[PDB]
Amino acid sequence: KHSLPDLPYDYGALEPHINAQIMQLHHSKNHAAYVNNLNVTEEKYQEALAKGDVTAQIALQPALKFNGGGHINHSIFWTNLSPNGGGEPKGELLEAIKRDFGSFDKFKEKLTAASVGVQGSGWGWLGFNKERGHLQIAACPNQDPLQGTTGLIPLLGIDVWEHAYYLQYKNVRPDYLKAIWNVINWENVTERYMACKK
Amino acid sequence: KHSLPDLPYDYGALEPHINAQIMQLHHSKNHAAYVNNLNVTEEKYQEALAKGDVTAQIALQPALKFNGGGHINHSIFWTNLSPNGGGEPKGELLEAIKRDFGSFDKFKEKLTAASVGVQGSGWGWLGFNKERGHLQIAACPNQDPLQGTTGLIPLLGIDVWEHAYYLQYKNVRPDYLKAIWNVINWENVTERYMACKK
Amino acid sequence: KHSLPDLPYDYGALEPHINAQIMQLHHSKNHAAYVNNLNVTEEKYQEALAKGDVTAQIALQPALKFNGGGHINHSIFWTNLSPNGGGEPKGELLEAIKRDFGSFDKFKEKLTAASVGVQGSGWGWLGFNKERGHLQIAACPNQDPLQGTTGLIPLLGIDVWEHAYYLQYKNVRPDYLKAIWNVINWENVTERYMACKK
Amino acid sequence: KHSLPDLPYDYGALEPHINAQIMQLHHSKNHAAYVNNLNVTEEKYQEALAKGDVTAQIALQPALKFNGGGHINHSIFWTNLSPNGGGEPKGELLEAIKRDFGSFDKFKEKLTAASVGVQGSGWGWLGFNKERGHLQIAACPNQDPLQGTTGLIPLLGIDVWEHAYYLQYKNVRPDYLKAIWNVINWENVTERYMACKK
Ligand SMILES: [Mn+2]
Ligand SMILES: [Mn+2]
Ligand SMILES: [Mn+2]
Ligand SMILES: [Mn+2]
Repeated sequence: KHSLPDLPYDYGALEPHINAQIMQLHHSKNHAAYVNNLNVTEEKYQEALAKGDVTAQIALQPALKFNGGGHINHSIFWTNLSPNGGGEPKGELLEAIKRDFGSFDKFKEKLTAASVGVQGSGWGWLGFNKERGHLQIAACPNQDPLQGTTGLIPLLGIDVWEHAYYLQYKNVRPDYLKAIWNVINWENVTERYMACKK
Repeated sequence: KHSLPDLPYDYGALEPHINAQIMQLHHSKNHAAYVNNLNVTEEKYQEALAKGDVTAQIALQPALKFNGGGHINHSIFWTNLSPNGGGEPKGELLEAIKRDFGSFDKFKEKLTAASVGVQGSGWGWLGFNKERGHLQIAACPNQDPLQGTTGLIPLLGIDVWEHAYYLQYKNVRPDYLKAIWNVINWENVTERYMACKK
Repeated sequence: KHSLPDLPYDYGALEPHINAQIMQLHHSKNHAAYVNNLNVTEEKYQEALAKGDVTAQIALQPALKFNGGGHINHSIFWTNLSPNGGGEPKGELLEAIKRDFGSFDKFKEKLTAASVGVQGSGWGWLGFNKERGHLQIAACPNQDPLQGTTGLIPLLGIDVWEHAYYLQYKNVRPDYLKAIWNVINWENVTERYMACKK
Repeated sequence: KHSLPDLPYDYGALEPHINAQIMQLHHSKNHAAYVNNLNVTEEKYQEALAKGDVTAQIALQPALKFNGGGHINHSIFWTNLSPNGGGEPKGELLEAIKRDFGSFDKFKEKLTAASVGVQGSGWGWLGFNKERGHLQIAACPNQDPLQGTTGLIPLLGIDVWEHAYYLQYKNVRPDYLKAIWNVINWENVTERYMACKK
């Protein structure tokens, strides 16, 4: 059913901002484990649902949210990065950022603060509030996906799990966040943003 | 396909301990609301599981645990009560209570304490730890079902949601728990216990 | 030492929207219990804080958030209602509602859904986002306070705990929600609103 | 005011099980960040507590549980490890384990599963249920302390945050777990255990 998507760039394409070892491991080991367990949990849920086992379906929720979210999160993350990214977004998105956060630098601080703030494992997200018609920064615990738990549309996600920066930046999460702005695929983020107004 | 089970006694069978209006509204309203929304959520889950929409499967979880657990919880509760109940259990159920909690009265206080202790909506439970082979008391938030969220198999449940006592005992929950001991179907919990030892 | 604030109107001043029985018990019993538990909890906290007992401090956390929250929430709640209430706000507040939700009728529908959506015990809130300079609807579980857990400034609160409406509306929360609009002290909300733009 | 307890052995005393860099960074940087943010948080809480600001008290909670728990957890953790440790405990502890888990090798699988099972950041714990006079295995999320959030008295803890192994064992948590059994200070646990039957 579910597959591990190919990275749209090589492992060391985000150097030095994100090394090739973090990239190789994060993709081929972490994301891959998510994709597998998701398939197995999804099939065990199918059997339970068809059998009317409500207890089982409920006992499988944690594994489904974790591995499902893990696959949703990482898939979006790969597309959010790029060796040709960085700088500031172009077009409407940069303008929407001006409205909702004041300026690009203010947006940068806020999302960096939401990411640095995650106590434990989690993600920092720039999303879109469909009901409201504006952008919205949000953080999520462990592998809880943005849309499935808040209804917000993911535009730019920054993984702040220790596995996404420890081998290189160690305990200095702030340095990791500062290095990632250099490899942000703004063309992708503007794609997802434009796809919302639809 | 799930259905609202009938009560093994009529609406005013638990007087004066639990009034007919409570019994009637609890079963015909709350429980009935749980079974329908559960069926709709499952059918909605089959549809998303068929399109591999992980986001949909996850945005459906709260409704499934809430309504599904609501259904599991109350179905057990109904059977746990009886117009011929009260007193104390017999045989090895009583012995497992003495061994695990010291005495019936100690067990009473413990389950009463756990039930009186839920802040907000919840359930106080007496379950069986199949792993360790013994009785264990637990408390659960809202409609979180004992087994699906904790692994313990439910034997005796006590609904401490305000809708299960307010119209009668108002804000004095400990008076409800004092009264509930009189209509406890120990025959049903004994059976529920014995099925764990098989 | 916290004190139970006096009601700014007679226990029956909100009829036939929220019967006098509910208002009497809700204030004199429910709200009273929190105030009292909070005073006992803070007292116990100053003791653990002094001894550097991090364990007791953390152990007292649920009790303080629950009781401290019950007091914060209801204190604001009583000030949100009025015998001379109902209708629609005007000027600065009605304006701000229109920009953030479109119309007053939409604002109502949105706060009504957020409040009805609460599974178990909780509240529906109209708050203000100081960082974003605009309004924002939010839902809080159990007695978790708006400002203390979401960081938003409380503007209008509507208690959806079952004790807040059950005796009059039974299990139909929507009716309670439709009725409560008739006693809203908009004069108070705008003042809370002005304090944010202050 | 709290302080970083001196490690009872040098950073490389747990090699090849736990490398010198993990130990180095873990104690001097991670555990250090906790004691400091705790001292900041407490001071701020005694401040807010003094004014009776229940909002600030509640808003400080996550930071207190997080940092206070981080200080409590790691302080204990350092004692649970020793270069001259490993093997099996003896006397009353081994018997307790045999009785409450079947055998030592069974206890290990159990404490290993709880630890491997935590999704995201957390800890696996072997504790003591003073209420039931027996050993109990619990898992705690993030820095949530055992006794403060569970009541169980801590006997042996296993940090399963990625920073506790990722630098060495990478994505494979099971390896860190197989290895940690080698440097476990079964003399310290026996002491903590004997302190429970006091
Ligand atoms: Mn990751
Ligand atoms: Mn109920
Ligand atoms: Mn209330
Ligand atoms: Mn650690």
